[PDB]
Amino acid sequence: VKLAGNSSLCPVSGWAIYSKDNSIRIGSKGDVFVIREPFISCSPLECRTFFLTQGALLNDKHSNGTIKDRSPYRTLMSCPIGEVPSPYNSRFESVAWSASACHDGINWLTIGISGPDNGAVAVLKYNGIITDTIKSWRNNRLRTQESECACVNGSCFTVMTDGPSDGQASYKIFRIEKGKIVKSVEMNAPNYHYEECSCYPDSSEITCVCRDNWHGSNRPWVSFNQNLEYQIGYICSGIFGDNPRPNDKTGSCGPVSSNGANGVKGFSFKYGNGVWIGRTKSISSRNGFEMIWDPNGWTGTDNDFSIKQDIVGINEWSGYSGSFVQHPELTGLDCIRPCFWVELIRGRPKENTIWTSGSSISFCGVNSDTVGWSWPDGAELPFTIDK
Amino acid sequence: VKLAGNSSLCPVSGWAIYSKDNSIRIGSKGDVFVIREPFISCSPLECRTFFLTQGALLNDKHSNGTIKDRSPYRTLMSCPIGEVPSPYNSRFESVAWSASACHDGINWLTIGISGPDNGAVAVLKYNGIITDTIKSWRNNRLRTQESECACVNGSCFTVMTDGPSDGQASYKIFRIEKGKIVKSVEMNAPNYHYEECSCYPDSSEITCVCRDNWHGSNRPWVSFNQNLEYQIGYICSGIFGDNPRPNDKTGSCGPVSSNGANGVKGFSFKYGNGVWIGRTKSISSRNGFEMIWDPNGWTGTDNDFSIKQDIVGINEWSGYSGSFVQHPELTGLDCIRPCFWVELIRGRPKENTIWTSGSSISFCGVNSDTVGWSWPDGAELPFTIDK
Amino acid sequence: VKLAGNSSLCPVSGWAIYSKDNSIRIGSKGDVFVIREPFISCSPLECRTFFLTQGALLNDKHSNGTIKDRSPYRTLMSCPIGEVPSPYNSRFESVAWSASACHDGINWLTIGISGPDNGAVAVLKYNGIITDTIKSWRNNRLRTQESECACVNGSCFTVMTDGPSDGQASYKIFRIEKGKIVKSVEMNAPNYHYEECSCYPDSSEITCVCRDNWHGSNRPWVSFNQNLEYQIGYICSGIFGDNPRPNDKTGSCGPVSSNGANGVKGFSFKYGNGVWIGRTKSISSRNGFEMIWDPNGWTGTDNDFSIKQDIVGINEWSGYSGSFVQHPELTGLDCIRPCFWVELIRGRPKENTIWTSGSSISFCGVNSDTVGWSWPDGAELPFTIDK
Amino acid sequence: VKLAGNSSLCPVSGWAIYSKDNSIRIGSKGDVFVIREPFISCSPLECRTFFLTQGALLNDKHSNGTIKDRSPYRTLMSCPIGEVPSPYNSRFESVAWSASACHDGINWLTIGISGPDNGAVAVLKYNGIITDTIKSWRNNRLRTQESECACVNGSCFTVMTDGPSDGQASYKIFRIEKGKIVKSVEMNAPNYHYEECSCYPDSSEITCVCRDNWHGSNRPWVSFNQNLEYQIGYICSGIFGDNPRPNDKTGSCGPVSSNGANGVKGFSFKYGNGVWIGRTKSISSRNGFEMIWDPNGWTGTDNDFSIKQDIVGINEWSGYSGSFVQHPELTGLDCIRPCFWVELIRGRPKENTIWTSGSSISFCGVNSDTVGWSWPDGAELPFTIDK
Ligand SMILES: CCC(CC)O[C@@H]1C=C(C(=O)O)C[C@H](N)[C@H]1NC(C)=O
Ligand SMILES: CCC(CC)O[C@@H]1C=C(C(=O)O)C[C@H](N)[C@H]1NC(C)=O
Ligand SMILES: CCC(CC)O[C@@H]1C=C(C(=O)O)C[C@H](N)[C@H]1NC(C)=O
Ligand SMILES: CCC(CC)O[C@@H]1C=C(C(=O)O)C[C@H](N)[C@H]1NC(C)=O
Ligand SMILES: [Ca+2]
Ligand SMILES: [Ca+2]
Ligand SMILES: [Ca+2]
Ligand SMILES: [Ca+2]
Repeated sequence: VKLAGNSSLCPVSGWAIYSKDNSIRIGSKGDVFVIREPFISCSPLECRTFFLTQGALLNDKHSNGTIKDRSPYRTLMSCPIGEVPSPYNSRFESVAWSASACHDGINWLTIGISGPDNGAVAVLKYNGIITDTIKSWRNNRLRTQESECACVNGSCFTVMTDGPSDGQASYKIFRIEKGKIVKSVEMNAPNYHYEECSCYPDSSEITCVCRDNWHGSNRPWVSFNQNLEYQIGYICSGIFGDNPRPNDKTGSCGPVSSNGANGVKGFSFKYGNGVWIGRTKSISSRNGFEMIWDPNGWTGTDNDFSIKQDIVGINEWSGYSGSFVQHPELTGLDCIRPCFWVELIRGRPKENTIWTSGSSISFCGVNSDTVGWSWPDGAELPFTIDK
Repeated sequence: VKLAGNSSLCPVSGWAIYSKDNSIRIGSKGDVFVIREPFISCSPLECRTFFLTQGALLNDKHSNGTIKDRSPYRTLMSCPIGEVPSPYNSRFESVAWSASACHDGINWLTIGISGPDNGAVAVLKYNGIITDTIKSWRNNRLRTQESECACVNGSCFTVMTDGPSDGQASYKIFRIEKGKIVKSVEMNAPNYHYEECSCYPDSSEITCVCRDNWHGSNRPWVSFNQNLEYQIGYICSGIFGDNPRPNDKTGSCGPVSSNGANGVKGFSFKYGNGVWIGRTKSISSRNGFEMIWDPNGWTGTDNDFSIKQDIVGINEWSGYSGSFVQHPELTGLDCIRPCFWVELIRGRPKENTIWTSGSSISFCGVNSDTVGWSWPDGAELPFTIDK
Repeated sequence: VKLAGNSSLCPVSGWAIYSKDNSIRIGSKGDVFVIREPFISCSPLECRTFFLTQGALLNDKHSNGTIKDRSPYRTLMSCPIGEVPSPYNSRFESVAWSASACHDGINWLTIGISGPDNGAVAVLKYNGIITDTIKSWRNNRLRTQESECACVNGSCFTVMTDGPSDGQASYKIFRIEKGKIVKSVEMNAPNYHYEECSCYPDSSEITCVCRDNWHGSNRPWVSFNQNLEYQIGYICSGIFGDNPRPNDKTGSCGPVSSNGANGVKGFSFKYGNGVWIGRTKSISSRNGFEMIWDPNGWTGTDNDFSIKQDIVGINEWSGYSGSFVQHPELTGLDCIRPCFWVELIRGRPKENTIWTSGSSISFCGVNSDTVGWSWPDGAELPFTIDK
Repeated sequence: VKLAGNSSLCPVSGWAIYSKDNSIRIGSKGDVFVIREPFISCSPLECRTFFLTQGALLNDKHSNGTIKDRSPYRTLMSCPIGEVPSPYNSRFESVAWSASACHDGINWLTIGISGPDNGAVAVLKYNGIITDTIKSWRNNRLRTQESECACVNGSCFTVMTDGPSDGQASYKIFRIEKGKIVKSVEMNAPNYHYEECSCYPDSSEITCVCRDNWHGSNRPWVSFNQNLEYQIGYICSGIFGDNPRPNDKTGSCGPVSSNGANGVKGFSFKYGNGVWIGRTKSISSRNGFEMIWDPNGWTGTDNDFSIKQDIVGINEWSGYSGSFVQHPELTGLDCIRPCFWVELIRGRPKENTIWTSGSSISFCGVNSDTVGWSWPDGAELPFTIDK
C-alpha cells in the first residue's frame, strides 16, 4: 500500500546511532567499492544504502583519480543499511554520476543522471524498468539531490538543478508517479542558489533544505505541496549550517554572503519556528559533525540554541549529510520519524592518496535518552595502493 | 502466465542507458569471471545477464589462453543485470561454449552446447532440468545465438548453425515448448550465411538479424511465424551493419561481398521499411558503437539516415552486440520494448595480455529525450597477471 | 506466533556437536571479520550467529590493537550458524561494543550498547527499527549479556550492569515487549557481582548464570518470573565453573573468594538440585572446555559429579561460552532444548599477534548417544599481518 | 509433499552433461573451500552440491596436510549445483569427516559423523535441527555413504560401516523418518565388504552399489525394501567397476580377489540383468572415467558391452563418483531419472602439493542424442602456496 505521508514529524529530543558500515577500514583488504555521495532510503520492509560507485574497488589501481566528479564509469548501486558496499552484496540501480531514490510504498523509484556535461539525461526507473527521462534544459551539468526523494500519497518529489554552481542557476521541482513525470515547475528564485536538496515529507507537504554554493553560508530551503505550489527562503538562525562558513553571529533570512562561496550538502528539520541543524564542527573544512536544536532558528536570526549533540569529533573527517525518514507504515508509529546519515570522506584532496571515497554513519531521532560521542571513519591512510 | 508476444515493437526515438557492470575494472582486484559473449534476457520479474565463463578469474594464471573459443571448462552462467559476473553472485546454468536463453513467462529455458567440434551436443534445460538434447548434424561446431531466444504464446524459438564459418553452411530453426523441441526446419538459403542470430518477438512472429561470416558486410535476416514458415534476406541499407565492412555507399538486398569475410555478432530492429542499426564505428576493427535510424534501410539500398546516437567512442573497444526485449507483462506497456546490449572486449588479440574478456553496457528504447556519449570499458591493461 | 516459553528444559544426557565455523583458519585468506564475544540465537525458522566486529578483517592492518574492548568502530552483526562471519554474508544489526539479541517468535529484538564509557546508551531495535534506548545510570561502562536474551509469552528479558568490574556494582533486570522496555527493577544484591549473564527460559520463568568478576570463582545466578520477582545466589557445587579458579574442593553457596578476581563469561543449566556445568579445563587460563553433570551441584557444595564430556582439549584455546535454547515451536518437541556455544579466542594477549579474534563451536543437548573429543580453533599463528 | 519413490528408473541411452564447477581453477585466486568427497542431491525445488570441507581455503597455508581423512575441522556444507564451494555461497550443514544427505520431499535430512576414530558419533539433522544420533558400535571409524541417501514414501535409507577397511567389517542398514531412526538391521554378509554406498530408489525399493575395499575389484551391492528385508551380491560383469582392478576378462558373482585390495567409491545402475557401469579408465590409478552399458552385466560374468561413453580422458585425474536421482516430483516425468557426479581429485598423493582437493562434474541420463568427450579439472599445479 502507498505511503500516506500525511502525519507530521515525530518530536525528537536526541539522536540514536542507527548504523555504521566501516567501509574504508574493511576495503583495506575486502572487495569494497570506491564510492561517494551515499544516502539512505527506506521501503516499507527495509532500509537500504544508495551510493555512486566509481566503477572501482578500494586498494586497486582503478581507484586512481577518483577525485573526479563525473564519468561514464560511475553507477548508482544499493546494499542493505550498515553493510559494506560490495560487488558481492550490492544491487545495481542505474548508470549515474548524480542520483536520487525513494520508495512510494509499492516500488522503488530511482533517478540516475549520466551523459556529457552539456546534455546530461536523467533516467527514471520504477521497479527497475525505465519509465521516463529528462534532458538538461540549460546544458550545464544537470544534477539532483544525492539523497532520498520525498513520497506522499502515491507521488514522489525531487528537485533538480541545471546551470552554474557559482552563480544564478535554474531549479525545477518535479512530481513523479510510477516513475513517470506528471508535473514540473521552475522555481522563481532570483538571487537564491539550490544544490543537493535534502527533502522530506511532513503533513502532506515536502520540505527541502539545500546547498547555496554561490553566496550563502546559511542553508536555502524549498517547501511545496502536491500541486507544486511552493515557498522559498533561507534558514534564519545565527547557527550557520553550511561549510565553509563564518563563526556564529547574527544570521539572515537571506543568503549570508560571508564565506558563502562553495559549500557542502547538508540538511535540517523544521519544527514550527525551531530547527534541527546538522553541520560540520569546523567552519573551514569538512571535519566533525554535530546536531543542534535552535527552538527559534528557522525564522529567527539569533545565534542561540538549546541542545547540542556530538556526532563526529572536531579532528575527524566528515562530509556530506542528508535526511531520510521512516514512515508510520514502517515503524508502526503515528508520525514520520526523522533520521539522518553522514558521509565520512577519506582521501583526496585533503590526504596523500590517489583515490577518494567515503564510509557512512546514520542516526534516528528519538525522544528517549541519547548521548554525544565521535564515530569517525577509523581507517589509516595512505593505503598500499597509494605507496 | 505465459508471454503473449502478440503486440508490436514500441516506437523508439532514442536509447537510454540501462546498465553497465564495469567488470574488467573491478576484476582487476575483485573475484570476477573471465567471460565473453554475454547477453541479457528478462523474466516477468527481473533482467539477468548471461555469459560464457572460461572457468577462470581475471588476474589469475588460469585466465591464460582465453583467446580460445571452445573448451570443456567453459560454462553458461547468469547474474543480475548491472552486477559483476562473480562466483559469489552468479547462478550456474549449463556447461557450454555456445548458448542461448529466454523466459517464456513461466520458467527459464537455457540452451548450452558442449562436446567436441565434430559432435557437439546442445543440452536444453527448462527450470534447471534437462528436457532435451540435439546433436550436431553436420559435425562442424554446432553453434547458436549467443543472445536471448524469442518467446511467443508459450513457445520459444532459436536458430542454430552447423558447418563451415567461411562458406555455405546449414541453418535450422527450432520451436521449443517446456524445453522440449516440438518442431524444427532447415532453412533453404543457398548463398546465405547465418551466425549468432539476434532474434526478437513482434506481433506473434520472430525476426532474427544475424552475421554473415562468409561473404557479407551487410547483415542477413530470418523471420518466421510460430509454424516455422519463414522468409530470408539481407538488410538493404547502404549503412552496412557488420564489421569489418566498407565505407557507406549504395547497398544491396543480397550479401555485400566487399569486405564480407569474417564479421561480428550484431542486431537491428525492423520498423516497416525502416531499420534501427547498431554497429561499430570502425569499419576495420571492433571499436566504437552507434545507433542509426534509417527510415528506408530495411528494403532500400540508399546510404541515408535520419538519426545517429553515439554509444561508444571511435577510439574505444567494443565487440559483440545483441537485442533483448521487455514484454508488456514486465513493463506494463501495451507494446514490446526493444533493448540492446554491447560487449566491450578487452585483451587478446588486440592487446598485450595472456587473456581475453569483456564487460557490458545496455540501453533501452524510449520515446523521451536521450543523448549520445561514450561509455567505454575503462580498464587499464595490461593487468598484473600479464607482467 | 509468539514463543510460549512455558515448557521445562528437556532431559539431557550428553551434548551433540551442532556447528563449527573455522573462522580464523578461513580468515587467513578469506574476507572474515575480526570478532569477539559471539553468540547464537534462534528464530522459529533458523539459528543465527551474532558477533561484535572490530570494523576490520583478519590479516589486515586495521585488525591491529583489537585487544581493546570498546570503540566506535565495533558493530553487532549476524550470519547463519556455522558460516564464517563475512562482510559478504553478514547482516548488520546495531552499533555496539556490548550486545544481546533474541527472537520472541514474531521478530528479532537486538540490544546494542555504544557511546563513551561514562554515558553509554543501549539502543533497542525490533525488526530493525529503533524502539527504545536506555542510558548508563552509573556512568561506568553500561554493559549486557553478550548472549541471547530470554523470551517468554511475548516478552523478552535481559540483565544489564553498570559500575565497577572489580567491586560492588549495579545490576538491573528488564522486561521488553516489541523492543519497548515495559518494566525494570534493580537487583538488591549486596556482595554479589553480575556480568555477562547467560539467561534461558524454563517453565515460564527466566534463569541466568553469570560472571562474578569481583570475588567469586563460582558462578552467580538470577532467576525471575515475568513480573521481575527474582531470586539470587551462587552455584554451590565444588565443581567451580569460572576461570580462573582453584582446584575442585568443597564449594560455597556464596562467592568463593579464592581465585575470585577476574573471570570469564560462562553458563550452566539447572535441573532440580542438579546442574550442567560448562567450563574451561584449565583453572588459570582460557584453555580447554568440558561439560559436567553434578546431580547435586546447584544446591550442594560437594565436589562430586556423575558425567563429564570433553569439548576442547586441555592444551587448546577456549574462551567465552553461553547458552541458547531451541523452543518447541522450532523443534517440534514438547520441551525447551538446551544448547551452548564456545568462543575459541586466538591472538592477544596470549599469542604474538597485533590482533585478537575468536571462532566458534556449538552443541545441543540430546538424550541419545554422544562422545567427548576436542574441536579446537586449528589456526596457525602468527598470521602474515603479524610478521 | 513426500516423494513417492514408487516409479522405476527411466530408460537411458546416454549421458548429458549437467554441471561443472571448475573449483580448483577458480580457487587459484577466489575464496574456495578445500574439499573432498563431494556429492549431489535434489529437493523438489533445486539440486545442491554437498561436500566435506577441511576448514581451509585453496592457496592458503591451512590447506596444508589435507591428504588427511578425518579431523575436527572438517564440516559438511552445501551450495547450489555448478557453483563453486565458497564461504560466501555455501550453507553449513553439520560437523563431519563422513556424511550423507537427502530430501524426502518435505525437508533435508543430513547425516554427519564426527568425533574420535574409536567412538565416532553420527548426528542426524532434519531441517537443520538435531533429531537423532548413533554411536560407533565397533569403535573403528564409523563411516557412511559420501553420497545421497535414498528416500521412498516418506522414509530415507542409508548404509553405515564400522570396523576394518582391509578385512571383514560390520554393515548396517537404517530406516529414517523425520531424521529419526525408526528401524535398523545388521547385514549378514560374511566375506563381503561394503564402503561408501551409492544408493538410489527404484519401484519402492532401494539399491546400493558400494566399494569392497578388502578383496574385490568388482563392486558389491545391497538391495532392500522399506522393511529392510535385503539381498546382497556382487556385480557379475567382466567389466570390473572398481579401481584398482585387473584388465577385463571373465567376471564373478563373488568378490574378484585379483587386484581386490583398496578401491574407490563408485556406482552403477541396474536395469533387469543389465547394468550401467561408471568407472575409471585406468585399472591402476584414479584417471579417466567412462560410462558402460552391459545388457547382461548384472547377473552375467561375460566381459562384453553394447555402449561406451567417454566422460574424462585417460590421462586426466578423476576420483570418487556417485549416483543421484531426480524424482517425478521434480522433473514432471513418470519415472525416476538416474544421474551421476564425478569427483576430480587434485594434489596429494599423486602431485607435488601440500594440499588435496577436488572439483566436480555431473551428468543426467537421457534417451536423446549424446556424445563422449573429456571434461577434466583443468587446473595447473602446483599452486603458489606449494612453492
Ligand atoms: C556540479 C556542481 C555540484 C554541486 C556544487 O558539484 C558537487 C560538489 C562536489 C563536492 O563539493 O564534494 C561533489 C559532487 N559529486 C558534485 N556533484 C556533481 C554532479 O559533480
Ligand atoms: C565457430 C564459428 C563462430 C562464428 C563465426 O565463431 C565465433 C566467433 C568468435 C568471434 O568472432 O569473436 C567468438 C565466438 N566465441 C565464436 N563462437 C564459437 C562457438 O566458437
Ligand atoms: C567492562 C567489564 C567487562 C566484564 C568483566 O569486560 C569484559 C571482559 C573482557 C574479557 O574478560 O574477555 C572482554 C569483554 N569484551 C569485556 N566487555 C566490555 C563491554 O568491555
Ligand atoms: C575409513 C575407511 C574409508 C573407506 C575405504 O576411507 C576412505 C578412503 C579415502 C580414499 O580412498 O580416497 C578417502 C575417504 N575420505 C576415506 N573415508 C574416511 C571416513 O576416512
Ligand atoms: Ca556556501
Ligand atoms: Ca561479414
Ligand atoms: Ca571470578
Ligand atoms: Ca577393490
